[PDB]
Amino acid sequence: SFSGYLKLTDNVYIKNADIVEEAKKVKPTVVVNAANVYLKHGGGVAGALNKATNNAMQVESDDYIATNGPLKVGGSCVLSGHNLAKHCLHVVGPNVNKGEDIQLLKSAYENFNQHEVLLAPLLSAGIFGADPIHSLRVCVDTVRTNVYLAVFDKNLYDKLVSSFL
Ligand SMILES: CC(C)NCc1ccc(N(C)C)cc1
Repeated sequence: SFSGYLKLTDNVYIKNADIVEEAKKVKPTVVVNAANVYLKHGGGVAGALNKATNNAMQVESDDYIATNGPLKVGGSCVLSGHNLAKHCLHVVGPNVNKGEDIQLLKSAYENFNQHEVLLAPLLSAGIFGADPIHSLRVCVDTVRTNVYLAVFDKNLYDKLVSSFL
């Protein structure tokens, strides 16, 4: 199962790891993607997860959008996990670089509560522009299920652990 994680709370764990490498190793039931409303997996975590699936995640996502239309900011959908996981939970955190409301970050993390255990990135962090320290705080105060957070950047991982209240 999950190894090498630091326990932050009763249900939140954290590790300095590449979420693609972590997914290929653990083969979790659920891997969370840092999705946008269009499921266009171009960059950041989404671009990396999609590249690992040889673009199969993008082909499946385009069919999902053609049928259902875009997701809401704060919303999610469950699609295949391809070669990375049983399922991928595509969760849309607000992208503050696109002017999306940061208050929707709690709604985005609420989607994790529908799954007993997840491998996930910090929502709205990285290219989504939010403060990752704030994202971790919203995560621990919102998610009640078991979440294993993979933080790619070592320097950010160290800052997140050393500043965790
Ligand atoms: C039971 C859990 C640890 N693994 C579920 C599971 C997830 C993904 C895959 N593959 C082959 C991508 C296989 C199995």
